[PDB]
Amino acid sequence: MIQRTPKIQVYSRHPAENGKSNFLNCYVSGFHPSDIEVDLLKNGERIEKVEHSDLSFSKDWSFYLLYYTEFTPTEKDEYACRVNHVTLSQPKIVKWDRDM
Amino acid sequence: YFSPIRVTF
Amino acid sequence: GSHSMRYFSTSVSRPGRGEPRFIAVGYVDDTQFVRFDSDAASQRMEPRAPWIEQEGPEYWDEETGKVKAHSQTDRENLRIALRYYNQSEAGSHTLQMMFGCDVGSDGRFLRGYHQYAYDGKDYIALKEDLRSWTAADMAAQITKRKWEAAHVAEQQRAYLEGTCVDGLRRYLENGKETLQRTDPPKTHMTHHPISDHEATLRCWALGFYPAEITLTWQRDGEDQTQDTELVETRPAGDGTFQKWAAVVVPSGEEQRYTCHVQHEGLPKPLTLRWEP
Ligand SMILES: [Mg+2]
Ligand SMILES: [Mg+2]
Repeated sequence: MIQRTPKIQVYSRHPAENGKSNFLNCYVSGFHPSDIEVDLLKNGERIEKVEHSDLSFSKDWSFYLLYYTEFTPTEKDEYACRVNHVTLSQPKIVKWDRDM
Repeated sequence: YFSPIRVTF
Repeated sequence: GSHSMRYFSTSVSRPGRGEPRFIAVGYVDDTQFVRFDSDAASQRMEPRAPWIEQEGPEYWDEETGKVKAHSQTDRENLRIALRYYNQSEAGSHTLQMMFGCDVGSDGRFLRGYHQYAYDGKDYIALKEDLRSWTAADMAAQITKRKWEAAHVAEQQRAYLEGTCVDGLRRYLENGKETLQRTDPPKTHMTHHPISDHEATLRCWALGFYPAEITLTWQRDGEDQTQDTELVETRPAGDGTFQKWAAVVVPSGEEQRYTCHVQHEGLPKPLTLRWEP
């Protein structure tokens, strides 16, 4: 059967500025089948209030989802996303970098 | 408007 | 400008864990406006853009009826596909359907689409003339012959050139204030030393709509693809999109490089250079 490994991007809605409210995003795309587990992390802890978009797909039939939560960046706080999918051997953690 | 066409394979 | 309407529907069987999940979403261009999820509480087609909310109760009744009936039809098509492919009742499978239509600036029909994929592979698709089918394998040729005999293409063409474009034209009118907009990219460039000998230039495009955009690097006015990186266009979460393109350059040669930005919201394409 055809399976596709997820692409993962973790980024903010606006260019991050310390002390200014923002949104932290994890965009997962290009995957198949549709089941996927996505967490957003703050300093290693799962963020609880996370919302996501409605399941949709691209022209090549691969799925995409956006996971998001409000946050106010600081110098010290670390953020990441953690993704699991049947194509992955173990969960994939991608760290947030405000320059990417 | 969603498609009104329902057909089986 | 021209516009598109698309619905994307996914059925996922889960033997042992209930009936298949069915979720459908509707888009005009890059803007989602409805959803239906068989696993959610409401069991209704639900609004997801402000301009669809002004549709009356009859709209939500009729759209809900169609998408609920289609979820049952694709439950049956999941069973039929199992039979055609000699698959067991044990595994989980996916049936995806896409359909919709395009209109020109004058609102007239341009194109229509109707196609299915099974377990992530093309199954059957209506061809561009809306009069015949492309079947991806021998199993789908059974369906193609069935649909030819029952003149399903003619039924599809009637919808795609009729009610489909009626809806797209209506939604463009009701959503005038937002769906006709072109938000141009807000652009800037960052610089990051990565060694004593190299630095990364990153050219950002933020806040743009629609999502279509091109970012390209040049050196001395010549296209540059090596030592570059380009992320896929991504949603910001507020209805706009983001992209960036980066190039690794010899330290001290930053001024040889330019980032070129094309987007429909731009009066002219941009040529950006590192400042400093
Ligand atoms: Mg064929
Ligand atoms: Mg509007």
